Amino acid sequence: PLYETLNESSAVALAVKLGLTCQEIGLNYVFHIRALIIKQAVPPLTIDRARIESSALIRQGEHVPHLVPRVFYSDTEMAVTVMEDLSHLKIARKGLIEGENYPHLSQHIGEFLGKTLFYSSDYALEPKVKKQLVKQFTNPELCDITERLVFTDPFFDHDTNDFEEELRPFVEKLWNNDSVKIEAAKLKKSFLTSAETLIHGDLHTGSIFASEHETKVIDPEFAFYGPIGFDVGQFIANLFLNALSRDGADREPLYEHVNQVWETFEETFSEAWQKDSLDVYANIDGYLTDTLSHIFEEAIGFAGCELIRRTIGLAHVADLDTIVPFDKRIGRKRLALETGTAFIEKRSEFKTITDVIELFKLLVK
Amino acid sequence: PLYETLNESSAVALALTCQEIGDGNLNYVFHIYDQEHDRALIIKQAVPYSWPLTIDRARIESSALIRQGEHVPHLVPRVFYSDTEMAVTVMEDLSHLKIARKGLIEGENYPHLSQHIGEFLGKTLFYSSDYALEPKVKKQLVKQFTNPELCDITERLVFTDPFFDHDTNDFEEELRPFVEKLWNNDSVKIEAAKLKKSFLTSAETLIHGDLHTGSIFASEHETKVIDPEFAFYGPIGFDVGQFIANLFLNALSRDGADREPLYEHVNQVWETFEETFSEAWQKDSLDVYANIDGYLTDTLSHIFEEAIGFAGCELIRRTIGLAHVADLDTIVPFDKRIGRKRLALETGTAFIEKRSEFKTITDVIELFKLLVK
Repeated sequence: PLYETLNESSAVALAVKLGLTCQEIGLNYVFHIRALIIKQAVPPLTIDRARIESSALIRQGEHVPHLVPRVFYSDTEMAVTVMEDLSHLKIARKGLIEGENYPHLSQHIGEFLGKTLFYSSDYALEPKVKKQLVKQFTNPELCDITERLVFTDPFFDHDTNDFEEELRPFVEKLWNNDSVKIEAAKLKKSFLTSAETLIHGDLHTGSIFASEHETKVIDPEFAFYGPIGFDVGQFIANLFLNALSRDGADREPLYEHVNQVWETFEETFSEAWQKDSLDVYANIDGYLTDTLSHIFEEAIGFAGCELIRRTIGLAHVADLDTIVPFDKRIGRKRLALETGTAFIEKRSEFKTITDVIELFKLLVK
Repeated sequence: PLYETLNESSAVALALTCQEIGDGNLNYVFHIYDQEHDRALIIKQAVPYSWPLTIDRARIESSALIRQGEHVPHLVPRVFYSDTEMAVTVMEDLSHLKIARKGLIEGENYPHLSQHIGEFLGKTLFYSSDYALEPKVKKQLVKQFTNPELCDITERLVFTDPFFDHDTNDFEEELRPFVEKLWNNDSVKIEAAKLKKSFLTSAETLIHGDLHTGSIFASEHETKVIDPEFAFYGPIGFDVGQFIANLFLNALSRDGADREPLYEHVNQVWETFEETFSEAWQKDSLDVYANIDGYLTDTLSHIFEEAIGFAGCELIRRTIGLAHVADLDTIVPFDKRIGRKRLALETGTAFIEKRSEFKTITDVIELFKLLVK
């Protein structure tokens, strides 16, 4: 077997053996070594995610090379990906909580979303080509994490949930809500079955490096063929999660980001569709429009699952957990549950991104 | 390479007397009949040398038949042996039965056809879905049953070509005015496109993929579903819609009160499907959501809507596309044939456009009846 777990010394040796000072800065080792990053999966989760991540980064790079790190080398057996150093940037979630507003974040992520999502779909690819990519990017273990954490466990009294006792009354309201859970189920069924395009699968503010002028999407290890709306919904939900961690007028930049990411996505996806669709149906008046309306509806539903899941599930976000004082934290966490719920149940009622934003604003006053 | 094309002698050596009896031209079917006992056997083999198609479909077909046999062994031929590289499937002889399409055109009513097909549909469709399987297991089955070439046939012929002026279409000049009407109908074509997009993307369960009346052997008391070579992970409503559409295609070839058994079959197949799917759901779902009141109901409404849309595609596709059905082509006289073919286009279009408005299977039957008066 070719697999050996790396150390600072074997990492530098490998960088040299490929012709391209070391500190481990990381389930994953990250070796920072001009500069370079050598990422390695450690063996509970398969090391195959490293193959997915590298391949997904490379596919993303054909369309948006400026929005993802460049990959210099990958090895499936060693579960290694050698890539661009982005140390000089900050994780978007961390920056946002510190009060950075990143003026271009939404334009950049909108463009990422519109191009990555269009160009790996049946709209852009011969069906026989896409069917082979579905096989290639099948990702059963990482999908399992999402299927459980985003779509199932928050909605029942399951072991993996993690929430304050003061939140219990509002958590049990959700658990006892048949109609929202039926909707969560439909959304999970779409996640399980709708192999529409190659998605990132975990596009939150913690999977983005940012400065004032730059944006880079990282860690596409959850990538697989899933619904187009999913990456869009998770990103939007994480902007709303940051809004909830802020007060008053300080929220406005995040609402502007929600608006702008949808707008840029819709326009980027639309330009790509007009220019590069292989589909004889693509040019029929109203088909692109109805396609977008369905992406929009799903995205809002997936945003609501992400709002709820991050509040009471196993994997929390720092936006909510670091809110002080404690009583303010409980209140804002109740609102994340309630807005997430409204998003899920009302997803088909919204006509524009502005309606989504205005409903959110109303609820969180 | 192990592949060698069989002949009558080769086939007996592998497995008395042997006759090649293949219906199409893409497959050999060797019937082997013995006289120690009056026992018999079928050796099917894919021929490479027609739509150009690889011989891999033989692997899909045998695998699909074996999977179906786990849940409905009484509704599919038994498989005794299969070989991927030889593209061979050795299976149960069903020569004593009649192709259902042929029998229906002859005026056979097959009282149990819909009961049996409904059960086939409910069990095959449920037990290969995420409702019944661990998602990690189902995901490996999606890979195993990936069927790009046969899917491409359907994507073109069912979902695309009839709706534009494409070279695969085949229709009488008398039909042209009504055909051009369809091509110019933006709103129905947008709906066909959505249905196609579900076909391309909704990997919900292992489907048969070509479940028409020509893919069924029948007698008064027996029904067997054959030729699952188009099988892949696709939308649950697809097999349901194709079958139903082919019942309606037969009703169109009939006159007056003779149509009633076919209408009863449409009613019964939906009802048995829904019942069967529902019983399987109750007893064998792995999903924590499965018993929340209204979830099975909404899931069925979606299956139903898609089924009716796919039925409409099939109604249109069989009328003006590359692959016709004997129900309509053998209608006499010629003027009556043109009239009934116009109606298949019209009912197919209505099904597609109105699919979300129907509440029950009887709504669909009653609309069809009105349109075909």
